[PDB]
Amino acid sequence: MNLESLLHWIYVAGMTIGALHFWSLSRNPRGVPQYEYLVAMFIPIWSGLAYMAMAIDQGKVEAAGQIAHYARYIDWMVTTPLLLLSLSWTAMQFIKKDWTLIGFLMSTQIVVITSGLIADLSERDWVRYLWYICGVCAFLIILWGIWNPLRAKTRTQSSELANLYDKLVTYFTVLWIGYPIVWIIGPSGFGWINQTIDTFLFCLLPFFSKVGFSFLDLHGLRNLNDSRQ
Ligand SMILES: *C/C=C(C)/C=C/C=C(C)/C=C/C1=C(C)CCCC1(C)C
Repeated sequence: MNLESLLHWIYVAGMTIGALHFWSLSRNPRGVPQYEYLVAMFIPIWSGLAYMAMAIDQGKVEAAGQIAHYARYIDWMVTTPLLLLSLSWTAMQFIKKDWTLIGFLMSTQIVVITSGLIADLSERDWVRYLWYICGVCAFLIILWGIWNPLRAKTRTQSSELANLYDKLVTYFTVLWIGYPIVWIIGPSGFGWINQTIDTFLFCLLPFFSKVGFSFLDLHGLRNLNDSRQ
């Protein structure tokens, strides 16, 4: 384990091998249609190149005598918005519609994260704290909105996938607990954190989220067969 100024670099590295492994699995998914595998190329690849930029010093710019984390939000979009969607996509067996219920939900998280970018691209302070609460609020409403209904779509699809799924959304919910909690106290960290040390607490954290949830998504759908004896 290293502890120097090369996090953003080593980050894109691990992400490169990740999205690659999936390419080898394209031979056949078994449990997740093509559109899902594509989801990987979508986020796993995009996220990768993103970090590589943070290393070259091309992402954050000085705006209003301050430091804005623009590159941090955009990457957090395709990464975060498609992170939660990836969990559901991986579970999804087949498709033949759009559905209004789920359709509305997906639009909820989409708007929340959007607020994030603005939070950094704000114009005043009073609006910063105001917007910050705008996201967290709609967030807790989303998670509770997915387990609350529980339409027959899932209850009929496969009880097995419905069970393991519950444990999934739970683990992912913890990932947020990691960021939404450090965000509140201290400046985007634990407290009295600098600009460098700050990006560190994170680099270690989305790196631990993508890697973990990765093996979790696949493990959930199918880990091992232990029925016949
Ligand atoms: C792998 C990358 C991850 C897990 C990124 C996660 C980002 C978040 C959980 C952001 C959460 C936010 C709020 C809860 C309030 C609004 C501002 C955000 C978007 C930073």
